[PDB]
Parts: sequence; structure tokens; C-alpha cells
Amino acid sequence: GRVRTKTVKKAARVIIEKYYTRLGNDFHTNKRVCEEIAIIPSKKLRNKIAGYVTHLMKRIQRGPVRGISIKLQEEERERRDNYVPEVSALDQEIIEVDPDTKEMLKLLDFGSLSNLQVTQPTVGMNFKTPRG
Amino acid sequence: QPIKLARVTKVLGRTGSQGQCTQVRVEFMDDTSRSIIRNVKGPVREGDVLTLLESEREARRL
Amino acid sequence: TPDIKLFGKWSTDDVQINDISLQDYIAVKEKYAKYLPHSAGRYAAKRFRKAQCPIVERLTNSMMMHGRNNGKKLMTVRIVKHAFEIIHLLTGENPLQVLVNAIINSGPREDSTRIRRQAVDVSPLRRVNQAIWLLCTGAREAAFRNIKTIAECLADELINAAKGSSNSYAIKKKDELERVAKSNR
Amino acid sequence: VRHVLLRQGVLGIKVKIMLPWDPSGKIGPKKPLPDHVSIVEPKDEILPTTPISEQKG
RNA sequence: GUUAAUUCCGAUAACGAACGAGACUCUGGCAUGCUAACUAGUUACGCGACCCCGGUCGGCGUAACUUCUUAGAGGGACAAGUGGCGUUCAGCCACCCGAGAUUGAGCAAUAACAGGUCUGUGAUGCCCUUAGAUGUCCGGGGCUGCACGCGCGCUACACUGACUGGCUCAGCGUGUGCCUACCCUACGCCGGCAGGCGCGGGUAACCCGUUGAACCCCAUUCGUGAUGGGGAUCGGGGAUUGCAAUUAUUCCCCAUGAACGAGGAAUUCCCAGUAAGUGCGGGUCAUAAGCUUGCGUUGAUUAAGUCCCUGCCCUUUGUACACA
Ligand SMILES: [Mg+2]
Ligand SMILES: [Mg+2]
Ligand SMILES: [Mg+2]
Ligand SMILES: [Mg+2]
Ligand SMILES: [Mg+2]
Ligand SMILES: [Mg+2]
Ligand SMILES: [Mg+2]
Ligand SMILES: [Mg+2]
Ligand SMILES: [Mg+2]
Repeated sequence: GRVRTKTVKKAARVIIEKYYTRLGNDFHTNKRVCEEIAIIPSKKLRNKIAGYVTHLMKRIQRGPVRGISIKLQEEERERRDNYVPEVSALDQEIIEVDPDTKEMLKLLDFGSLSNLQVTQPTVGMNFKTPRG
Repeated sequence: QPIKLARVTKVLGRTGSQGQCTQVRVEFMDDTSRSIIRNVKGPVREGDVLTLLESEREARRL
Repeated sequence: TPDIKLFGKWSTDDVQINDISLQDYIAVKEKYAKYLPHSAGRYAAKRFRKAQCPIVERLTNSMMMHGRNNGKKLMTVRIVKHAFEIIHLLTGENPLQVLVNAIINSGPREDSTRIRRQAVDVSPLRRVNQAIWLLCTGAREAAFRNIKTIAECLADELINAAKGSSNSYAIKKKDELERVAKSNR
Repeated sequence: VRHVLLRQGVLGIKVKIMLPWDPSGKIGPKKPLPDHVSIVEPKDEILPTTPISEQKG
């Protein structure tokens, strides 16, 4: 089995986390890049780390990777969190109102409103799942 | 009981006590619509012809 | 002869394999026929690389057995060559075609095994292997303690197996295994 | 591995001490461990968005 | 789920870790590229010898170079590229390029055996003996004894073989000693042989040595007969080692010529340069390989799976066992 160990995988994740701009698709380029940036004592471990770097870069080019903190993907995530639309979906011209909700709003202070719409009650009381 | 040829279309798995028999789906090259499952001794790859002495027997699928 | 290949003095072509079940597993025609049945090796590395080995090389390899003869491949190349000479001087046909017909006739189509024994039809590569083993065993049994030499015995066993006259030990063991498998099914 | 001769018998002592790594090689060996991957920290660089020049000499 | 692996992916009252595995070292292969070479050579020349311009020479000497030689720094292989399977993660199979797409060993965790060693020790507790000695030295014998059974091995049962000639190829290696008295041997004569007599070389890429090893190849003799298979037993003689060979130390010659016709129940080892055949070195060695440890030649059958037997590792279950 050609299974990479944790000393390969965690070190490769640290290398890609610190030097995402330097690394690339080509194995013989980013192998020498990892040789320059990282102090690896042996060529076999260096080749394992470089191969797992190439595989994680293929995973990054395919999509997002869970156990990594890329600055560009973090900026994209922050942008998608800070995205604000134009008009709110809570502001509606017609709001569907059930009759018991209309009764409790009538017993509250806000009985009559401007933009509500009392609908007909759903006749036929069949809401539970059949057993077994 | 005539002799019929059958081509291997899908190997399923190892059967037998010592694991010496391949469970093999075979398509008959005479009637291509009919296909059966038999146990086969020997090294079996996909895409080769066995010479079945009878087509009526069938191995039990586990 | 740069285009067509000559197995010694024998032609590569005009070798008709009768059974289409044994077409890919008999490597004799147009790619695998060489000048000698000797070779370097590597055929036992992968599982189905043994099928790509030529059948005369497989007979050459299976002939050397029983302690005193392990690792005499030049010697059994000499045996197979003189046996092909005797096959031509008796039958008057292609020794390669006689050997292919001997494999087809001597290979048992079924066997029985423990799944009480139940009968199952064998793989064609296993059938080629069983035929190569049985005719070699019959030739060695005929050659042991006899004036008749190993080349004469191997030639007579291949000719009797291609004929199917039930005088060959390989044909007899093939009929015995087929009859036992016909019984216990 | 040493021996000590007590009155009742003889006791063996095994002392195994792993030496730490050093660049100089005085307190320990010079070669680092085969499992320790020493990864340096990247220097803080600022990417320029405006092309400029540094013509001198 | 995956892996040779508690190897990883992922879940998660766990987080952070540690040994082991892996990683590491040596070995094997690929680099017509770098460094190297009168203790390795290469190819060109100059001669010499022989055959009819050309061919051979490990016959001689020198001109650049390292392909063959050796050993140093590097490099190269990582599931990297492609096509599929797979939570599209961990990973798996096949294929292209390619010397390799699992070479082999060493090291090897916690805990334990009342496993072996007091006959390895001037490692040792306790007990025994200590002068008519269980200390030490010398002579002889024994450790080899033979109605019997077992184990590891060698020789074979032959014609796929034996004998007799001819051809033709290796790599591990080792080699003149503190005491230490004992090395590997070329070459020339004597003898059939074991061996003996003299000059030399070698502390070793210098000399043995281009290590002219066997199996194998070629050509006669044999003819299925316990035969020219097999060489046990035994008689007569001749040499080496040593103070001393008788219970034959070993080796050589002639002769004597047994069982054994492929082996019952039972059972061992193994899947690639592997098993097996086959020979060569080291250790024991004054004399010495049927053992062991390494190396080389020829070199396959079948398998790329399984828990059926023998066992091992996880989870669950039950226990009236815990020297289990
Ligand atoms: Mg014979
Ligand atoms: Mg004890
Ligand atoms: Mg004495
Ligand atoms: Mg003894
Ligand atoms: Mg016995
Ligand atoms: Mg004899
Ligand atoms: Mg005799
Ligand atoms: Mg011994
Ligand atoms: Mg119970």
C-alpha cells in the first residue's frame, strides 16, 4: 500500500498553507520549491511530501479543501458572508395570516395592520405519519 | 446434451472452500440473450470463452 | 527472412487453432513464434503474462522436472527439437499444428472439486496448463526405464494425443477426469 | 550497561539517554531526525498594485 | 471506508501527546553525464609472430579518453500523467513514458516466560571442596562402544543416465600471526597418484589469478540386465600432518561389489532470478567438510485467492477458567 503517513501529510499541509503562491501543478517544479523552503533530511520523504503537495493542489484546483487555510479562499468566504442583497425578503406587500394568528394579534395591541392577508383555514386535519 | 460455448462477461467473486473457484457470469455466443452464472476453476479474466459441456446446470449464488 | 519468421526450419503460418476457446491462450501465430523456444524470462511476474508465453516455450519449461533435470533448458530445447523432427518424420504434417491439436484434445473441459465433490468447467488457461502437464507426465512415464528415448516418447505422446486414439496417458487421464466429473455432478 | 556488586547479589543498570539535536554538534549529533520536517516561516511581503521603478546608477 | 500497518479519511467527551509501524541505514539495478586512475583498462599507432590489402594475439611499448574497472558527490520514482471505481476524501486497478510502478536484509514498542546459559568471563550471591584436592600438571583410555527407535543431511535407485575425450564460461572471498611454534602458491624436474625436491612472487586491484569451478555443450562406448546404475563392507600396499593414528586421522592405487526397481501412515520448505540441480570461498583446521555461513552458473511448474485445517490480530457475546 502506497499510503502517505501523518509526517508526510501534516508537513505538506503546513507547506501549502505557508507557501500557496510558490507551489504549482508540476511535480518537478514544486518538489524543488519544497526542497528550498523546507528542511527535509531524506529524498524519499521529500518525494512523498512533494507528491502529497501535488495531490492537494489538484484538490484545491478542483474545489475547497477542509483542513487548510488559504488566504484567497478565506477572502472569498468573507465576501460571501459580507454579501448583502438589495431588498429584504422580510418586507412583503402581502403576508399570509392564519386565523388563529389573527385572533392572537387581535388580542394583542396590533389587531389591524396595513399589509396582512387572512387566509382560509386548512380544512381536514391529517398531519401525522401513519404508524409502522 | 449438446456442447455450447460461453464468453465471460463479468467475474463476480471467489467461491469454494479453499477459495479456488471463480463465480462467473457467462453470455452464450450462440444465443446472446441467455446468460447464466457458474463456478469456474482456474485463472479467469474478462473476455474469454469456456466450452461448457451442458448449459442446463447453474451454480448457486451466495 | 526479415518479414516472416522461421521456427528453426518451420513456418509461423499455416497453424490453424480449431478451438476458439483456446485462441488467445495459445500464443503461436504471427507474434509469439520465435527462432528458439528458449527465452530470457519475466513471464512469471504478472498473473496473465503466462498466457502471452509461447506454447513451445511452455512445453520446454514444463519438461524439466524431477530433481536431476531442474535447470537444463538448452537440453530440453534439444529434446523438443528432436521430438518435432520425429513428429514430422512420422505424421508428415506441421509439428506445431500437431502440438496445438494435442493441447485441444488433451485438455479436459471440466474437473471436480470441494465446494462430496461438485463438478465445474475449468478456465481455458487452466486447461492449457493441465494439458501441458499431462502430456509431459505421460512422455516421462513412457521414457522412464525404457530403451525408447525422451524425444521419441514425447513425439509419440503428442501424435497419439493429436489423434485421440486413447493410447496416450494424457488422453487417458483427460477421459478419467471428465468421467469422474460427469459422475459427481 | 553496567554491573554493581551488592551483598545479596549483582544488579544490572541500563541507562539510555537520547541526545537532543544541535546545529553546532557539541551537545548532540549534527543530523536532524528523519521525522522532523523543519519548515521555515514565510516573510511578510506586501504585493505592489502600482508598477514603479527603482532606477539607480 | 481504506491500508502490509492503531496507515489515513471521517465521526466524536474528548484534547494534546509518546513508543512501535512508517520514517532510517546497507544492499540490487539506471545515469555513453561530473570526479577519478602505471595495483583496471579502452581504442588508435609503432614493432614482433603466423595465414592468404585484410584477420588473430591476456606478445611488447606509448596517445587521448573512461564505455567496460573501482568508489565518491549527485540524480532518478512520487500513485507523478491518462482511463475507470470510490462520500469524489482516504484510497484501489489498468495503461503510456520509462532500468525499476511491492528487491532483499538490519534495527525493531509495553508486558512476560520462573525458556537457555554458573560449561564464555578475573559478572556474581549462597552451599561444597581446599593438600591423600572437585586446584593444577603428566601417561593411557573414553567422549566413536551397539540386539534397538527418532531427527537434521549426503549418496543413489539410472538411457532426460553412466564412462571416456574435446570445447567453454564466475562471484563472494581468503592468504605469512604479540603469546603463536601453523599462510596462498606460480614455475622447473622425480613419481601413475597421493606427494617430494629448489628457485621466485605476495602483508594484497601488484602474486596465486583473465581466479581456465562444476552443471551444461559436442563426439564415441553402453543397451533396460541389480547393468559400465549405486559404492556400502572388506583385504593388500604407498604418501602428508603431528611427540603419538591402534578403535583403520585424511589422501592415492588395485581388488571385493550389499541393500536400493521412485518408497505406507505421516510430514517439511517455497511462489521470480524463487524452488531445485550445480560447484567455489570463510568458520571449526597442525592434519580436515557429508555441517554451517556467504557467492556464482543453469533455471522452471503453479498461484495474484481463501479461512477448509493449523494459527494470529480487532469488535460483540457467554463463562461455574484466572498456576487462565
Ligand atoms: Mg528412456
Ligand atoms: Mg527453568
Ligand atoms: Mg589427560
Ligand atoms: Mg558427541
Ligand atoms: Mg528409520
Ligand atoms: Mg559406476
Ligand atoms: Mg555394478
Ligand atoms: Mg557443526
Ligand atoms: Mg451461556
